[PDB]
Amino acid sequence: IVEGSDAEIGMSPWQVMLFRKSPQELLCGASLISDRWVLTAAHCLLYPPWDKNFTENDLLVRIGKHSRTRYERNIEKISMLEKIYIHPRYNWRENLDRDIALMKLKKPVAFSDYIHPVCLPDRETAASLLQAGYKGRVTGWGNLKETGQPSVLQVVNLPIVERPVCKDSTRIRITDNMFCAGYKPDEGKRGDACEGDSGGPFVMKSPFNNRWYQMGIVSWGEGCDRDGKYGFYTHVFRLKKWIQKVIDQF
Amino acid sequence: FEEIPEEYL
Amino acid sequence: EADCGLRPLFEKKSLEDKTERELLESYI
Ligand SMILES: N=C(N)c1ccc(CNC(=O)CNC(=O)[C@@H](Cc2ccccc2)NS(=O)(=O)Cc2ccccc2)cc1
Ligand SMILES: *[C@@H]1O[C@H](CO)[C@@H](O)[C@H](O)[C@H]1NC(C)=O
Ligand code: NA
Ligand code: NA
Repeated sequence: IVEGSDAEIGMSPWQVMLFRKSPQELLCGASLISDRWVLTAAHCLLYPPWDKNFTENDLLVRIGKHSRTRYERNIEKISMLEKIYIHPRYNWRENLDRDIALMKLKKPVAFSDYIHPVCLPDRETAASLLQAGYKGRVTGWGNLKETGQPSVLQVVNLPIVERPVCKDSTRIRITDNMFCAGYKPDEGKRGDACEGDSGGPFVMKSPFNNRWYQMGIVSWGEGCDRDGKYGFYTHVFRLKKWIQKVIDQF
Repeated sequence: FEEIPEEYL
Repeated sequence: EADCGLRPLFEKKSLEDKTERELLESYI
């Protein structure tokens, strides 16, 4: 996260760290959506252009964390993966269209002050909140700058951007399964997700029922926090039918 | 990164 | 879950975090 700040304790209890076993290192962010299901970006698990293709046994998920590198004894919980599900139409060849994956845990994680699931949006909450100018919140342990790494979880609030502005900011083909967010050069304020934040949540707090909803997944961006560029996020509601199908099935 | 308990490996 | 999106250390205790008001103010 670039130009963000230290998270408060328990601020983002759905935040998950995707952890490589060997060598032990941060792979990506992710989010807790139930006691056994974790949501992330497909490209965190599968990206052939970079020879990335992780299997279940390569990975751990670490839940309830604040510190990036510390083993947070009596606070974090570490879970093994039962199965990875990548969207069958995930487009790694071109533009990361449908950049979404589910991971089922081997055992349910116990909820605590530090561990708690985020809501997934209904059609109405999505229609109400996914509007240009409305701000969401992005969290992660990724790079502090484009070109080091934070001591603790970082947080930044960023406005959703008009789709024509998103489209005009890039040569990449944007799809309805994406949205972009961030400040314009003229707005003064800044901030962005960055490498290592991928798979983490873009959340919004509903003013109707005071619950946090995950609207986006950190997906891609050209550099980090560049003037005139924006962060792109997987549109969670647009892919919710697939999410439900997987959870109903498995 | 601090080593994590062996049980998780 | 039925309890999703409500944080033990914030909503469940009626405490606000330091910047959630920034989000609310953006929601016209
Ligand atoms: N919000 C951001 N700025 C952000 C968030 C997440 C990421 C992680 N995703 C990636 O690296 C995927 N690739 C990119 O974003 C590509 C664009 C692309 C999009 C779709 C398909 C192929 C290429 N941009 S890139 O500039 O190569 C990613 C990058 C950012 C910072 C340092 C080094 C690399 C990157 C940037
Ligand atoms: C990735 O890994 C799986 C399982 O090991 C394999 O079947 C698949 O062919 C690999 N390559 C992909 C999905 O491009
Ligand atoms: Na364009
Ligand atoms: Na920017």
